[PDB]
Amino acid sequence: DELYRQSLEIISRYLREQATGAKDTKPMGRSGATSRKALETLRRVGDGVQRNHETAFQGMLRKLDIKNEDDVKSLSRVMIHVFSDGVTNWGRIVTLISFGAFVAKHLKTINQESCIEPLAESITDVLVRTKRDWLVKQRGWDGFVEFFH
Amino acid sequence: WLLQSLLRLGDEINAYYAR
Ligand SMILES: [Zn+2]
Ligand SMILES: [Zn+2]
Repeated sequence: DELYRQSLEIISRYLREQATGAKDTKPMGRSGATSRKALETLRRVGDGVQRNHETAFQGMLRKLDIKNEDDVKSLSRVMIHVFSDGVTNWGRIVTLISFGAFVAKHLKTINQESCIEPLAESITDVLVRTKRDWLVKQRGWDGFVEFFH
Repeated sequence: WLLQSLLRLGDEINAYYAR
């Protein structure tokens, strides 16, 4: 599963670097160049989504009220609820990833940094499991970079 | 109806870049 590996690599690095400010220097791996451009597209579009919709996102975060490990469960089920809908497009996908980064920042502030990687895997698992066909047809993360050129 | 607010926001963002 190369799509899953690449998706996790992109989403995990974005969430961690958004939460800590630290960039991960380790090599990518297979299809490394496309992942680096996806991540650059993600910083550009995703940082913007977070800035331009901080009020809405914070109200959403407030609803989830995340103060402990068990609260962290609710986050994946929101992901499942969306991706279980039949509609698929890159705007939904980048928006859910961006909300993941917003919640990752929170988790760091609440001394739950160890929860960020599981959060990233849950996002990746749901995205790839539920939308594999659609993603494949866009040429995976190459379509993402080209859609947001 | 949080779910529906996120979907709605994502569809907005999709429309903007599809133009
Ligand atoms: Zn916007
Ligand atoms: Zn945890």
